[PDB]
Amino acid sequence: GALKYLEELSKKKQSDVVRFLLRVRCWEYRQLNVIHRASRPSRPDKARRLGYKAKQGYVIYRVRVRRGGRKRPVPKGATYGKPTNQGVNQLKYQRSLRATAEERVGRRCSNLRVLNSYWVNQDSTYKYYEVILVDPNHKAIRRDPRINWICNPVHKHRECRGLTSTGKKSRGLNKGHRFNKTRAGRRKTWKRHNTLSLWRYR
Amino acid sequence: NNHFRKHWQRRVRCHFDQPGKKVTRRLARRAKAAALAPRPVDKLRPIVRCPTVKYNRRTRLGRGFTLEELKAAGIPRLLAPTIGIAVDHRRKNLSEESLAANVQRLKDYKARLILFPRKSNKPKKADTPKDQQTAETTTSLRTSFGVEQPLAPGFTEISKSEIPAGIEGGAYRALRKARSDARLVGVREKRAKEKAEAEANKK
Amino acid sequence: PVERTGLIRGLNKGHKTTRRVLKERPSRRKGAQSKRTQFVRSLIREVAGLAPYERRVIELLRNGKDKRARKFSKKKLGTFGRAKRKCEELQRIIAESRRAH
Amino acid sequence: VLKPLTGDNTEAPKQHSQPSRKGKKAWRKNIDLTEVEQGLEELNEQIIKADEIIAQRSALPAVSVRKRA
Amino acid sequence: RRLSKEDASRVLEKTKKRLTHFPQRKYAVKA
Amino acid sequence: QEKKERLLREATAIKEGKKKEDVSKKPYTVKYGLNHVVGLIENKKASLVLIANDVDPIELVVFLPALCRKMGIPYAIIKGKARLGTLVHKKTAAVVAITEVRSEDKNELAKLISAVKEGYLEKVEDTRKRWGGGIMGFKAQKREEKRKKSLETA
RNA sequence: AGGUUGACCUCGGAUCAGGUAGGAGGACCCGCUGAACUUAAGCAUAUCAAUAAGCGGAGGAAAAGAAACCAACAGGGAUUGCCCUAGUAACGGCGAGUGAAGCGGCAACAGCUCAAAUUUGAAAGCUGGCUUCGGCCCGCGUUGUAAUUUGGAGAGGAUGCUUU
RNA sequence: AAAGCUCCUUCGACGAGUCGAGUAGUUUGGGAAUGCUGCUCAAAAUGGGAGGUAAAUUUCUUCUAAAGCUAAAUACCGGCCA
Repeated sequence: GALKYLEELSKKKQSDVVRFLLRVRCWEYRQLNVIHRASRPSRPDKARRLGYKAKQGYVIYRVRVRRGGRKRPVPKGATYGKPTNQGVNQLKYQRSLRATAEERVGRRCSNLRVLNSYWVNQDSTYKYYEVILVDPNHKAIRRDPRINWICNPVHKHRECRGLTSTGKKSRGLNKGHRFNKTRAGRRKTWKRHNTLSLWRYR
Repeated sequence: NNHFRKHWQRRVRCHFDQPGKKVTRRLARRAKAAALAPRPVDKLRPIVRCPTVKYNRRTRLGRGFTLEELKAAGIPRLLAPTIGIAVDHRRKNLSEESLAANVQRLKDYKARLILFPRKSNKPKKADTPKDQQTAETTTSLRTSFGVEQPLAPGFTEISKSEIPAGIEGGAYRALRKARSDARLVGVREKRAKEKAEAEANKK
Repeated sequence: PVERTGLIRGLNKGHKTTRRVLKERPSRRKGAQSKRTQFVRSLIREVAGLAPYERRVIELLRNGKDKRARKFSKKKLGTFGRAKRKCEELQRIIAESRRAH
Repeated sequence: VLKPLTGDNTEAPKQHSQPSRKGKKAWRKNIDLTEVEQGLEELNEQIIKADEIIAQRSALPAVSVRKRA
Repeated sequence: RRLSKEDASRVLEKTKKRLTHFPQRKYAVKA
Repeated sequence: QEKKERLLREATAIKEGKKKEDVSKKPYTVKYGLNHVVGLIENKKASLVLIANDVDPIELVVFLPALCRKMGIPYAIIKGKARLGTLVHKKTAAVVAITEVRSEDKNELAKLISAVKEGYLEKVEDTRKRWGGGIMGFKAQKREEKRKKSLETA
């Protein structure tokens, strides 16, 4: 198969060939819209390993988001309170730009379900992603048992709840001692620890 | 210490539904038993030993039998959950004792198992015939195959002529010597290496 | 496997049980290098070439500054072990570049 | 062979006369590794080096993903 | 907007083979 | 339609009892599909490889000349993935390959392979290691020629 | 006819054929954003609080979930909840205060699917339309749709019985 | 036709701007970095992660990340029926 060669070549992002391809594709994507449709994935091996099939119902959208940190939307940079909360710059959004791109693409295409996404390019100002979406009302999707789980109403807007890969990473849903506070839900674990359990025969 | 410096009143949990929840659990258990009749309501679990030095004196029930245990018992891994045997692909057998105990447990279960045919018209070779399909049965495998000896027998009687001689030097001295060797395993290795290097240099 | 001493303290402590040698689990075969994997990675190395930091390390290794090259590799990759492995790989590359010529 | 028009400088980008070694651009252009790259290329060529014409192949063994019946 | 019964009950070919050759048996355990 | 006719003939053949191999013969076709052709090159079963020059993304085929040189397979870059699709009854085709032909076309296959070997590969051996691009625009070339002529006159 | 005739790629139009999304509700659930009153003599660390308010997204539950785990034992074995661990380890002008996790008992227990392989002796796969309901066409797709494989393995080979 | 069991010379593909490192903000009981995010650098093939004190060397024990599904036990100041 060729996709092993594409994977090993995509690992080499600082080589001359991949650098040239990244530069010309970044220029083309910058000349295109912020959110547009890709006719085919520019990284077919990455799309295939994330779940894209060449089937009627799988759609690829390319998207760019502005990178950097998050500045407070406070008027004139004034935060009215204690000085420990008074910082405005050097503050960071708690989710990924990949997740932001996923939500914007999902809002663009409200009838489809966002399966996954991947990085394709970046520059100083933008990061570029290609997002894989599935059409839940397509008969091929509803008859394929490997993908018809996403037709269920519990999978509406997975990217808006953090049920994608970047959402699970940002929520820290990993087994271990390093993820004690967040492996089952941070607020749920906090509520379980902060609840007061009074029994009958106490 | 009393931790009531937060808004604790909106997360007070009262348990007035304890008997109602017990009744609901009993209803669910009886419904599951009726749906699973004549099979037992629960699956067979192996005998495992608890981790750490605090609990390794006690044995309990495990999650499922290992693939090597099923192979040595002759029960295929695709058949065991269909005849009511829990399978665990993570657990490994590092000693022969647990392997032998679980293999004997599986052989006892297979000897006491009645297998009704898929079609009553065509009884297969593994399927149990109707002549001994009728016997006194059990519904709780946790009770019928339980942990018979969780702990070792704490009292044992031996005749006076078989009293052990004992560790030479004393048990306390043996423990102190073992601790000393564990603390000095490295320094002795350095001094042996240094003596060997000095002998090699002096030829 | 060495039999345990039957004590709670010292070397080889623990309860005496007869040990078993297990057949090796297939999940532990990760990291083992395959023939097709070697072929694909070598061909991709031929097609792609060197990275700029690899070229800098190769220049330093030709000049003989091994300690400087390892410091640069640590500053570039992040850890001492990765720096050491990358430096050994580039030593292998230079050695087979000059040796068979 | 149909060849397109080609510019004047047809080799890899190089500024070997420059002494600066700071940055990725300097590492690409100022560093001279032509001897090493030619050694790799010549080693690779040395490794590479009717029915007979059809079945004529190189000396390298075939690479298979799996044992296929 | 719910899935059809047949679409929800479609299974893969390997799952069909596994269910065909190893279904949930009816059994009992002697006391 | 040909496959349908063959399937009805084989169904008839197994109806009166003879195997499908008695009625149907060994098929010789052009091998297509990128993964299939890559596997054939790796197993050294492909006799000739024809790559399309206009495949995007180009990482799909950028390693194919190097792989063909490493296995010693005769390869040739040709114009038109649509032209290869016309061969393989598809809209496009990234790469096609000939492994075996019929006995009457062994001489033609050998002459085509030799024609490729001394007509394309020997001419592109030097050019394949050479960087492309670097061409200036029309006005840039005119300004450069004017400046060079002024410097030569001065 | 070749200044012609077409095949692809990309981007569009249509009150085209068929569909989908919005709003409500939001007790509980999944995230983002995010205070201050208050408590520490006052107070910028801290506390309140990873809370209130604000924003986005679901269901009858949601979420999590079949180890890149815990452990250091004679080893346990997906997730979740209760009891205990334990007001403990630990953090903190080490002040006010804050504060888990492993093991153990129980409730309930259920496992799996892709990518990385050439079906290559036959894209065997699928949407849509017309059906006389036998099928036939327009297409998707080889830049990969079926079968096979998922680490517990598997692929190939041997082997003799079982299985539907 | 598919399916399981037993043995084996050999083969045995396993997810990249990702892991990881530095820095900044935030957070945690996590303390010479517990988690997340931004920027910069940027991997490997018995490799990688972890083993609660930073670092080198030699070992050991565990799993196999960067793809995905899945009922039950659990919550419930909303709705409906008691």
